[PDB]
Amino acid sequence: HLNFLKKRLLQQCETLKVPPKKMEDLTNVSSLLNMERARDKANEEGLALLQEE
Amino acid sequence: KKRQRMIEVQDELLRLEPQLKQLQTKYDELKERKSSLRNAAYFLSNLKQLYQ
Repeated sequence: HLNFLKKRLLQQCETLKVPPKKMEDLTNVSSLLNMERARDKANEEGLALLQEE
Repeated sequence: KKRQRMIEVQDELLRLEPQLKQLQTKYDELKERKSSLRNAAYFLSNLKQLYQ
């Protein structure tokens, strides 16, 4: 029954329509988030130092 | 964008300092010049009238 309802949900997702969007694979979500957090902090502190000077 | 602003402000300060330097030198030399001139004039007139 689980595989049956899974295939049924696959069909229901196939019949659905949605405006297009774009992204990449799901394995690199947390890594990219951490890199973006680090880059944001670095850019913020650099901009703060430059502004103080 | 902010890097260039920092660079140009540093350039402005480096260009502006020596004018202040030279103005200060001219001022504090002209002051003592005038003072010495006045003192010399006073002493010369005093001695002139004294001998007269």
